[PDB]
Amino acid sequence: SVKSEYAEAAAVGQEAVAVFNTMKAAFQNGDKEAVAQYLARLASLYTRHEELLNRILEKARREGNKEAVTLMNEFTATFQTGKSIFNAMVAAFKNGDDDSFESYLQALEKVTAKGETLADQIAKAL
Ligand SMILES: FC(F)(F)c1ccc(OC2CCNCC2)nc1
Repeated sequence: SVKSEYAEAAAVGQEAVAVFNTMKAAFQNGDKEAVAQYLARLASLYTRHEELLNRILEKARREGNKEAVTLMNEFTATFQTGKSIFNAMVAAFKNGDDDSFESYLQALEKVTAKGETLADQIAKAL
């Protein structure tokens, strides 16, 4: 069901969180080789998450579930903000700009934190 597909998507999201918090430790420790690998892993987790979220939204639309569609439109919009910040973080790492990397890191944590009450609302609406 769309609800079990949302539980898979949620698990993928939490994996990226787990990996994101590990990457943050490695960055603070200056282990740049680890950071590079974690950033590649996060790219693959987000790209997967985003595809799943689109399939949930499209299914909610086909089912006529107007409340779930509303919430998923808002949630996917916030997802694209996090993805843009993530991409900027990756660029800062390539460029050797630790000041920007720290800044983006904190921004992505706040964007992710804000979007959590909505994430729980979607689970209940599907
Ligand atoms: F890269 C993401 F996976 F999106 C990512 C980035 C940050 C993040 O932060 C967690 C950890 C504390 N801030 C809010 C939730 N959770 C996920």
